[PDB]
Amino acid sequence: FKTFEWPSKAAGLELQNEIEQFYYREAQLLDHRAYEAWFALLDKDIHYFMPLRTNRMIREGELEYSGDQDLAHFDETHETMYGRIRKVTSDVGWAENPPSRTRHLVSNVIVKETATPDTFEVNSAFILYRNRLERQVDIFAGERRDVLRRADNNLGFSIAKRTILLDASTLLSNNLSMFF
Amino acid sequence: FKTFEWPSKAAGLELQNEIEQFYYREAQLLDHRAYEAWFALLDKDIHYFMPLRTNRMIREGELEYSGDQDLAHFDETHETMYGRIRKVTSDVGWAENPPSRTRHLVSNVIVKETATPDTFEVNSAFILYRNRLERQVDIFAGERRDVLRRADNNLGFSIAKRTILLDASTLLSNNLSMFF
Amino acid sequence: FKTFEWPSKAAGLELQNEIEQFYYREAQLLDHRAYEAWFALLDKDIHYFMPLRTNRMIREGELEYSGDQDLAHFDETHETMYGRIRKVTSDVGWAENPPSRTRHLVSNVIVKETATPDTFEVNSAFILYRNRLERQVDIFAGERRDVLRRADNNLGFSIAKRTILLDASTLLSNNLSMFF
Amino acid sequence: NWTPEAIRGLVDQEKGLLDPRIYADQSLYELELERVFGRSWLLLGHESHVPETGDFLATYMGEDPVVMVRQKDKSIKVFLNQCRHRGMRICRSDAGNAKAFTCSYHGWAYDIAGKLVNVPFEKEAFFDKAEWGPLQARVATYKGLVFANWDVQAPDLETYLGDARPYMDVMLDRTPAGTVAIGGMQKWVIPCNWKFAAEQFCSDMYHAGTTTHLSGILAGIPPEMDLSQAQIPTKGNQFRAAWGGHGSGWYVDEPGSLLAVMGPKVTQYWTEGPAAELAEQRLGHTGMPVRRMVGQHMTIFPTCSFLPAMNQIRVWHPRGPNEIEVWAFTLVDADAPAEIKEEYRRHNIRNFSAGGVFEQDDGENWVEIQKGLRGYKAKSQPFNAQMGLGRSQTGHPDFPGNVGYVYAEEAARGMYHHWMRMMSEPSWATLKP
Amino acid sequence: NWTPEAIRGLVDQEKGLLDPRIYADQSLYELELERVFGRSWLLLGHESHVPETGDFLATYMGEDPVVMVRQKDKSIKVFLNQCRHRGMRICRSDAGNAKAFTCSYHGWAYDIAGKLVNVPFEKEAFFDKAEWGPLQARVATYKGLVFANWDVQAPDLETYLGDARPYMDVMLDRTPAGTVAIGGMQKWVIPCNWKFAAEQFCSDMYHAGTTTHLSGILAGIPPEMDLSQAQIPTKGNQFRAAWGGHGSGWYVDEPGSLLAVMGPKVTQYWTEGPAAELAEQRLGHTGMPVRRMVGQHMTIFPTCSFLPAMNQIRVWHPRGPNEIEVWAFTLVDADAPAEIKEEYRRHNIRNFSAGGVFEQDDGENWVEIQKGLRGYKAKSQPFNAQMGLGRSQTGHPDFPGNVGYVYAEEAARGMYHHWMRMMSEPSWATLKP
Amino acid sequence: NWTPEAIRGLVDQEKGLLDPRIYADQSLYELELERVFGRSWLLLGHESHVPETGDFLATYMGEDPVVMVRQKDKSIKVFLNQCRHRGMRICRSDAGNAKAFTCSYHGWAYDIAGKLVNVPFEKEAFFDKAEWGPLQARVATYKGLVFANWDVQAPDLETYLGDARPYMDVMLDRTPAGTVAIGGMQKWVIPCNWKFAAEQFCSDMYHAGTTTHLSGILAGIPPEMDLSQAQIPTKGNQFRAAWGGHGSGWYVDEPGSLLAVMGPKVTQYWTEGPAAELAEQRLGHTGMPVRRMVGQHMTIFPTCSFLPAMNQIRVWHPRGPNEIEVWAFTLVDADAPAEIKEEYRRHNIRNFSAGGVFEQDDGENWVEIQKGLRGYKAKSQPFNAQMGLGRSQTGHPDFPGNVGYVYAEEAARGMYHHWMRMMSEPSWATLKP
Ligand code: FES
Ligand code: FES
Ligand code: FES
Ligand SMILES: [Fe+2]
Ligand SMILES: [Fe+2]
Ligand SMILES: [Fe+2]
Repeated sequence: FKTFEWPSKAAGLELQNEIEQFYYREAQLLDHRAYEAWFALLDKDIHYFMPLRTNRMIREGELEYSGDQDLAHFDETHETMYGRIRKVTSDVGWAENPPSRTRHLVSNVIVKETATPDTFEVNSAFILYRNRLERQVDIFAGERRDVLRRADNNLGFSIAKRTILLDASTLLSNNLSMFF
Repeated sequence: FKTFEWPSKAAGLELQNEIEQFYYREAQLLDHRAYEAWFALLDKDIHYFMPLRTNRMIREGELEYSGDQDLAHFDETHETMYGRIRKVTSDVGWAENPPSRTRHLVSNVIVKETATPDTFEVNSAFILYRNRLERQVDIFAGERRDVLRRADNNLGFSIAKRTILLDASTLLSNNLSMFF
Repeated sequence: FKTFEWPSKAAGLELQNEIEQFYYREAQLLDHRAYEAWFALLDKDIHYFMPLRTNRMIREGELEYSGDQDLAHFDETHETMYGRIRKVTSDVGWAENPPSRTRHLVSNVIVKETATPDTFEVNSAFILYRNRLERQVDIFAGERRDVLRRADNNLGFSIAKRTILLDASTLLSNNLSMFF
Repeated sequence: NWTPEAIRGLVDQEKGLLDPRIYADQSLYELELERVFGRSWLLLGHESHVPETGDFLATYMGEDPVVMVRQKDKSIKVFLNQCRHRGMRICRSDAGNAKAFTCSYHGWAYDIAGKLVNVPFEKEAFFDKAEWGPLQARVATYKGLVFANWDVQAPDLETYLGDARPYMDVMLDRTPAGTVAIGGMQKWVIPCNWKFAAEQFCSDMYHAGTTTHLSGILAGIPPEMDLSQAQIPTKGNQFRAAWGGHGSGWYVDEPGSLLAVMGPKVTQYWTEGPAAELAEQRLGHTGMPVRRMVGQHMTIFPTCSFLPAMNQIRVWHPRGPNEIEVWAFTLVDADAPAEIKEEYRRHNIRNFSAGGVFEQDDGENWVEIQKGLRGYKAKSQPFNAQMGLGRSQTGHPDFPGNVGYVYAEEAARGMYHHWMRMMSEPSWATLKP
Repeated sequence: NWTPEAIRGLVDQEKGLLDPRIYADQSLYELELERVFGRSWLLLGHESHVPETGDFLATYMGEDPVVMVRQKDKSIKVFLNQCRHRGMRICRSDAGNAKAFTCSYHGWAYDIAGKLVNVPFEKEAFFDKAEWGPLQARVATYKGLVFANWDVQAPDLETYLGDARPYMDVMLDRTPAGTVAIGGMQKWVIPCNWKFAAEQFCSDMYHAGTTTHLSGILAGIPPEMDLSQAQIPTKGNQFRAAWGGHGSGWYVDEPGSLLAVMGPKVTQYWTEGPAAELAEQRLGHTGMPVRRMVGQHMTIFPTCSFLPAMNQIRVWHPRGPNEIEVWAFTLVDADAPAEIKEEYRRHNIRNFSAGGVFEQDDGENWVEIQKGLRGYKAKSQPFNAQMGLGRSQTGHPDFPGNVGYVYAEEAARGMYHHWMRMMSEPSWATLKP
Repeated sequence: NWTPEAIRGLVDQEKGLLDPRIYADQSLYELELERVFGRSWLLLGHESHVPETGDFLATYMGEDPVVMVRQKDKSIKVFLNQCRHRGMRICRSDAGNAKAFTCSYHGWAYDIAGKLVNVPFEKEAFFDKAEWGPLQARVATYKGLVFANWDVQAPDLETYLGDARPYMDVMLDRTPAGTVAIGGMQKWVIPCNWKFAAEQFCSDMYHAGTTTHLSGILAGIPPEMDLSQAQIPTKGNQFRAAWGGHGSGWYVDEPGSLLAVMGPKVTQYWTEGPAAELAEQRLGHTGMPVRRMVGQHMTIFPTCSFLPAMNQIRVWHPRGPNEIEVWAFTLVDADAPAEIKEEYRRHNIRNFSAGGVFEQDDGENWVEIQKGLRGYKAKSQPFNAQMGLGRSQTGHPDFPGNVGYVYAEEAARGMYHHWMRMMSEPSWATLKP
């Protein structure tokens, strides 16, 4: 995953605002525990993916990320995501009951048009702030690489692919009870 | 406090830019300790509100925030706020002399109109990095729910009502001598 | 350094977007270790500056930042910056071999036109999240006061001058191996 | 390995020396949990925090997580928030109302009293449930306030409180209906030893009436009125308990600082009114003029502090020798007018919240003191606590108890003395009044 | 200090009591590093993690960093990841291939064997190069799995594993081609004692069958199913090692979980088919019906824990009494099709990684236990490890060794006793296997 | 609770061995604050940091906060930044100019002399103002550098330095005006023991001669030429202090490294010209080729470290065994050209600031060493300190004292030997220079 291959001519102002506003809305759903409303944004062919990251010398830098054959923090299609949603809304889902208090701050949004109409490759940075129970604080940073489509829904777009690049090798948090 | 009810049709580019830039300038005044100037933005009928937030089971999910009839971190008006200004600008206000080094990173600005002309319901997420004295570092993340009016000042707007929803049950910092 | 004296009339939408998109791209080069390409963005008359920041009483508040006759965390010209680029890409540069995991979250972009066309004064806030090796996490926050020239290239602009006001006195990180 | 001979050489009420090692040393705190917090009466909150049956409040007794929960028979029972199978927290929310309690690890079920009632697959895999529930504490109530104690042979609250009792009724016993708590519990973390907090609300008016709260009073007074009328108080009286280390300080006659803290409307309900004169008959026999009491602080040993004039209540949870959590709520008389109760809510936020114009200064003070105590030569020489020494009469013709001048430290020398006793004396056979 | 008498009192497998200080005490953890971690066999990975020459993997033994590196003569040498000049880390990256190792501080060069082979400016300084290489650990491989021990006086891997070996074979030697590690090593941090983790994969199936993983099973079962169905496993067995504190628990003939957790393709592969016939044939000398065992867990004392059926393996690296690092990876049979291997990759990411549907809840529990053990009265009374007390018999005609019921704290007591033995008996003849 | 016999076992200068626990042990660290920092000569800064009357600089002596303040009589007084009443930090800002020091807690007024001048309500409560002020340290200067000690039984600064003085004068005594400090103190936190830092500047030229700074040299050399063509110096020497454990290393004649660090214009100033010549006239009593001294490192035990030719000076403030704070500034000749002063500013920032191209690789190494030292076996075997053992003589025609080879651990051994001597021997009578 090298530098995101952004388009020469930048996305239109209206399109920029649209996708930025999409992300803001999506963050509001997740920060207020609207997991049902959030799940609807995911297409059937969704690939939710958070790869592993390692420490390598520059000699062997291309080994930093885990491949398709390798393991990951997340490798989800539609049904397995659905499985996680039933868990987080469940009364017996202890990891998030009582629920956490999260904040998904989004910026650095870069938009790339594609061959398929109403479809975009989107790069965006984030800092996820998670506060849990009495005193627990986990701060995450990283980027998101999405393939987004225009949608009938209330947020404007639907998600077809999402790759989360997390700026961490060893996870400092005790769990990933949250969605990126 | 539920998901911010955003309008189906997003606010115009011109408007979205004005309010964002307003918050940026707002953050500038606070991060450079221009307090007397920041206070001038607050209208007479101001309500600066930061309720307590407790850990609840999903079953008692609605009972998370402290009501308008309970104790809170902030529940201020125009008078009381000027008191805090006279404290923060004072030479004998030890909690802020030596002063802090705060940073308001502002994003997730969602804009919504109302019935009253030139009055907007603004939602925005933030991260506040407070660095104090030698080694003290306190990181805050929450969201702001404002009621802003158009005013004839240097920033373009004025604040009529503000609610801060900090993602914290127990405050990890020792104080809140800063402004959100 | 006073409050950034912003223009009464805010910048145009095209320009505001382009300058934002410039930083979002800049961040991408830095966060994917494309240093040589990032270096190609700096002009020959570059002034890369980051003053020391001290704790002072309000009475002595004007001696908070270190001047031109004083030491700094960074005080660089073109040739000095190239040396750093030569080190950071070298294998014998142990501070960044293995390289760190960084994230430049950019926000609060405020634009000011100057006497010269194609040249701009830019205010912006940032949070830099640096993760290193197994468990090392340094979190920085501050503002970037730039001077950007329009350039006919992949990013649209070039850095003429840059001053990073960092919200710290004593640095909590062991080093500053990353770029700002 | 601290011996009684060595512990006694840390506190001297006769001279006024205080060895700084008491706020810093790791071992002394680990002994504090056993010798002080394991056998003292600790404030858990108010009765109105658990008005109905089943209501609970997850709080702390030192570092022991505890569950205060009202019963079927209008009594209050308290127990350790620890499942006795593998240590899992039973009640996992801050406060609410449950029919029962269930472990989220292996599923041991407990009834509202803390009695163990069901262990899954018992007849299949297993022992006696009766003696395997969470450890119950002694629970006592002093007109609203709920206290708890682990030690079965420690004195009952009434005795432990001692001669200070009338002083507590200043905030508490004012009406037949008693007081009620305003909703919400303010919680924040100050990096310092608890003993600084307890000592402040015990005998430390000297900080408020000098420098600490110069900006605090600047916020209260009207925009026109600078620090000119705010009149800086001068008169006041300081109480020291006969036994317990409990202390209290209050300004006398001069109503300067109170008008700034609580405003005009609150002061009318406290000094000149139908309820203000009612206390001077309800507590007239306690030998106290309540109408003269304007601005007050009081510490109940070990970690209970309250400001009667402003009705602020707080419990200092110890969190290692170098840190404390701060839990706080406010009380109001149950039958008082709403607009007096509203001015009580707003101002206690304004002054005494985490971001309160008063508490901001106290924290930053305590932050620096603890930080300095990392160094060697900063723990070498004793602190000065000689203020008001040999200036406390045991029979003052205005207030009962060991009373002297307001800017003194006799109540402070009392607090460290009982502390020294509780740390050096292992048995209640000698420690009791 | 903790004498042998004091250490022996901590664990009592007679009454089935555990003194809660063991999980929290700082002084015991330091002796744990000496007595337990400084002379136990410790998992470091798989042969396929370091397949070709010069392939290395920087892992840990307790809190000592180590390098596991393949030699030219196809041996795997393990040494201390510490330079002996001034303690700098020789190998500074997580994994890869090395022609030679070189120290970054003063340029001391090392061969892949670990030996010091080049010191710059040697003649203007000096001592022998052969003597001054980093400490060497004993290496022993049980079909792919690479263990390490520091003690030359410690027993060999076989005697250490003992009668537990058959349960390791269920996962490992199912095919003559052996097993292979799936690329990727997952690392995350939990604030709790390592013993909680070590016990749960040893004895605790109880947590899975009860409250902890109700929501975890819910995530796996069809959208046309709710927890009432999910087919809930009831009976089963639990193994306790003759020596070494190696425990294992498994369900028999109750597929409910093995389906829900791992999908239909894995379940059919593990229980049915010509691929599984080979497994029952090769391991048909132990007498076990391995094609009927539906989901299994096992811990090799101290920190090697794995789940045979799901093929989830993990090493708990300790980081003080209050914290652990979890390193997790997964194995597949090297001679398995494209689909089954993909299901094994996918389903372990979904369930047992840091954001896995099972793993999340275990962490939430363990975090809260350690928080409560900060309390004083929370360590004064013992916990209850009595489940299945006096129930396990060695004369079970299906599974060899000491075997009781699935829900028992029998293996737990075996794990805690062996820990207590290792902590109290300094010699290895007194600690006779 | 260490015995001198055990403490002497930590350092053996004869065999050249160091037990790693010296950098990690908490118990040893606490005694260090007493036995070392509480009686060693500690750098607080320079005269030019406080030029005018009333000017102050808040700094550290170990973990004790101190106030270096210029007096009315052009003298400097140093007192503990802890208030004697209840421990508040008296001086709250880094630097500035004060007319009087008020204490923020209870308002204990002090004058710039450190004396207790006014107490609010002193006439009321009452103990005398004289001996109840912040603990005063002894203040002695060495031609610009202000050093400070706590105990009167410690040697005077001049004798304490001993035969190390000639090598300090290479940086300091170059002109009849004194060296001025460039504004700004750089400050950053490194998670490691101070002994690694102090030792490196004492003896360790080896690291700069080897791998550590390969990339750092690469940054200052002309953009065309790289490391191969560059120049790797070898010729130089090493000094060991008779008493004190001080040490210094230098290169002979070779500009390569100094030209890479300081650039062309600075190399000129240090090797040729009127200002360079005047240095070879003022240092006439020493009898050293001071202009042939190109690139140098020096440590004044325990924590004062400077690099003469590049004029980089730094103090290591200890923060537990696992952390230090680095406080760095720069010096230059007062009557030097503004072009040379800017050059010295530019290249010091470039190399030695928190983001300096040298300092970066220093931190990377130390962080790892301390991390390694968390492990048990990582402290089981001693470290090698046998470099240069038995090559030092006292009859060196060029440099006076115990002079050996540039790449040696003689000064390091001297430093760790002296450390061991101070920890064990409690009395200055045996410790005497
Ligand atoms: S710990 Fe409560 S049931 Fe296992
Ligand atoms: S530490 Fe490895 S050579 Fe110095
Ligand atoms: S501590 Fe300085 S006066 Fe209270
Ligand atoms: Fe106060
Ligand atoms: Fe589990
Ligand atoms: Fe170096």
